[PDB]
Amino acid sequence: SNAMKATRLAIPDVILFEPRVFGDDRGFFFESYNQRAFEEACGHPVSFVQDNHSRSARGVLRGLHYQIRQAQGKLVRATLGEVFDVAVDLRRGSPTFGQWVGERLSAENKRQMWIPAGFAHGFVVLSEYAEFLYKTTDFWAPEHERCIVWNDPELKIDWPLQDAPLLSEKDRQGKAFADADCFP
Amino acid sequence: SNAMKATRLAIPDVILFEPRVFGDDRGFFFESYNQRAFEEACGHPVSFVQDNHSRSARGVLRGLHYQIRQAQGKLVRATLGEVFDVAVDLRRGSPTFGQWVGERLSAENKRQMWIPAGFAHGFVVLSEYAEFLYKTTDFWAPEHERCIVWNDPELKIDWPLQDAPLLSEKDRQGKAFADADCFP
Repeated sequence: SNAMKATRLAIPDVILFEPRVFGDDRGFFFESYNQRAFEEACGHPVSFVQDNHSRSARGVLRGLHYQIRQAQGKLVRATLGEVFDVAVDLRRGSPTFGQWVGERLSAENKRQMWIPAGFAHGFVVLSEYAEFLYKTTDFWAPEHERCIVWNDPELKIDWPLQDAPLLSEKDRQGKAFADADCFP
Repeated sequence: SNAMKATRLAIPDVILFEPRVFGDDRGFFFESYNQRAFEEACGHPVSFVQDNHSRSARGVLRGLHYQIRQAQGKLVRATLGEVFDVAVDLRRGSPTFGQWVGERLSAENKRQMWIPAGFAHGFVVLSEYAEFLYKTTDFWAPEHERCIVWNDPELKIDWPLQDAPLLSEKDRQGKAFADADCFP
């Protein structure tokens, strides 16, 4: 809280974090995670069992991914370059079921998004390259991973792209939101 | 373990981790932390309450730091550039009390060091800039932070430097290892 600012997004359980920076670009220090500030913001204890690090080229779009079994919360940020990061609410009975929020996360702005279990997640690289880090509350389970296609016409996500994104074949084959199984 | 390799250093409780990379420099993914592989390696459960991110210029040397109260284990790695990272055993009765180990950690080699509670830690930046990330098991306590000076003649740490390092005044004033209070 002295370590950073937290802002609830339009889906209020999705939280945008922004660490306080001590120093400048010739030399700085910041807390990228503080369990006390985090658990204050989301309102419950959280354990992170797996951290991931990816590198992707401009226009690469990964998502929209979720797993129903071993449901994962994800705390995500960019340590190189810039992405547009999206969370989609897939929780049964949520008053924001089927809505999305998106934010630009970059190495410069140091912003982070907390995406609770029960959401789908995706991002697109806006810079020449982006390196993307995330802490997750359960282990990735490829046999349980589901996908909703990035350009679903009901979700109507406003991806800040001019050129068509670069997708894996699996993400190109993502389900329509109408057809997607969701969280109990 | 499929996620990465672990190597016990000359002080065997200091562990060098090296994640498996999927892909290449045009696009990759790796696990930077896996609780199952980590707890297998160090032999006990571990919770990380605080993550830090720093940026430092060539020749900057931070350390050698430890806190006796709120003793911290540190899992450290470099996401930009290259550092030489050092751990010094300060545990009462350790058969390696007063010994050190050091490793080059870089964004390219993706190596990490686990430095248990009871050790002092420092690093020097070898590249033009380095960004240094670490996960810690207790909160930083500036009122409890102790320092042993980097060039202590008993420790005889082989810093891979040609030019004199750039130190904060506090680190320049670090105690001699002979005079340092250590861990119960």
